[PDB]
Amino acid sequence: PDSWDKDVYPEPPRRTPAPAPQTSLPNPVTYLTKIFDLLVDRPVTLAREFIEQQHAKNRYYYYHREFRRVPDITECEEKDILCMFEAEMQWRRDYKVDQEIVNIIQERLKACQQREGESYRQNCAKELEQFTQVSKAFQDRYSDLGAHYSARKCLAKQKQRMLAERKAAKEAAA
Amino acid sequence: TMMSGRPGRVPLQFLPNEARSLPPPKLTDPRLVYMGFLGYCSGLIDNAIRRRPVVSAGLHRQLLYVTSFVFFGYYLLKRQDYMYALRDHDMFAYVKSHPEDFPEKDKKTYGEILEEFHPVR
Ligand SMILES: CCCCCCCCCCCCCCCCCC(=O)OC[C@H](COP(=O)([O-])OCC(O)COP(=O)([O-])OC[C@@H](COC(=O)CCCCCCCCCCCCCCCCC)OC(=O)CCCCCCCCCCCCCCCCC)OC(=O)CCCCCCCCCCCCCCCCC
Ligand SMILES: CCCCCCCCCCCCCCCCC[C@@H](O)O[C@H](CO[C@H](O)CCCCCCCCCCCCCCC)COP(=O)(O)OCC[N+](C)(C)C
Repeated sequence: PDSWDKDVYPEPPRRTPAPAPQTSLPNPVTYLTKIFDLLVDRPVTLAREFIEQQHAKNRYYYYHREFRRVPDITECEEKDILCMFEAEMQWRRDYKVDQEIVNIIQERLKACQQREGESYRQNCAKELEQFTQVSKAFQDRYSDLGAHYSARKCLAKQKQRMLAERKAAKEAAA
Repeated sequence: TMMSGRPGRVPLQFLPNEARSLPPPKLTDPRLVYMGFLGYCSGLIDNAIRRRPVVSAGLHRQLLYVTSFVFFGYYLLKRQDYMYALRDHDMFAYVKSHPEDFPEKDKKTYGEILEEFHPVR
């Protein structure tokens, strides 16, 4: 369906086997499917067609709000309240977007497990690696900030991580 | 005594002539409204103590209460604004005259400032 993006929400092509009956007995599943299509599918389709015809007469639109980039806390001077406010708001919006990215990856993982069914341990290894990488990055970003998290705390954590990496690299090179 | 003995202060002067250059409080000041409310409450308490009908009796007396409270509140607000303006003026003059005591500090960005991180776990 065109409601979502197939790249963002992939689905492998669906291979449905063709029916190959081997008995003369009638198929109750087929008979009940035909009855269901006759009694339910056609009325709901007619109702939806009427509703969608009504909708097309009053077609109006809504837009996606766009936010421009602003200087971040690394550029903000010390105790410059306006720049700090702008940077904190931008950081919070980026945090929300990252949370939604993690949610998308988790939805991919769940859908792939359910789809593969009995062979999930092997066929879902591709989506498990992406989730592992995304979770690692998200944890390194916002792992232990606390309830009163802020862009300053995230920046201090990043500085600590960078200093630790530099120390490890220097020790290795020594 | 901080501003007592300030140079050029005339004793027993509620409002000096230098206060005339400041914006007078508007008559719709919330502080003036609160002073009028205090006057009305005083009138109501007077009626209650004297056992008159609290809201009806002594309308002229209640009006006099409100008017007196508004008058005194207006003059008190003028004096308060003058005193605060004088304090700010003196503070700014002293800061300007003592730069070695109030030096501007170079501003370093958070990309340069190193802050210790304390994890919450
Ligand atoms: C209105 C809200 C006010 C909020 C608080 C603001 C500050 C206080 C208000 C100013 C003072 C008011 C008068 C005090 C004495 C009242 C005596 C009395 O009976 O009064 C009944 C009186 C009518 O009764 P009446 O038929 O004339 O005579 C009946 C006898 O007085 C009947 O006499 P009785 O012999 O039967 O007396 C027996 C009674 C006598 O009891 C009393 O007299 C109680 C009242 C006096 C106690 C102290 C009052 C507060 C003084 C300041 C203290 C701080 C206040 C803030 C505290 C905050 C934290 C609690 O004793 C007891 O019940 C003893 C047991 C209870 C004792 C323990 C409780 C004590 C509470 C103390 C704190 C109360 C705070 C709120 C008080 C509100 C009073 C209305 O009603 C009023 O006074 C109503 C209030 C005024 C309304 C004005 C309306 C104007 C037109 C509409 C304006 C609309 C807004 C404006 C803008 C335009 C819009 C279109
Ligand atoms: C030129 C011809 C026209 C002249 C016009 C008159 C000029 C002024 C004349 C004043 C009347 C004559 C003198 C009468 C006594 C004077 C008392 C007062 O006016 O003097 C002022 C004093 O003003 C009053 O003290 C202010 C009264 C404020 C009342 C409220 C206080 C704040 C309470 C906080 C809660 C308020 C709740 C609301 C209350 C209504 C300044 O006196 P000052 O020589 O400098 O005092 C030195 C001592 N100090 C420094 C320690 C104080």
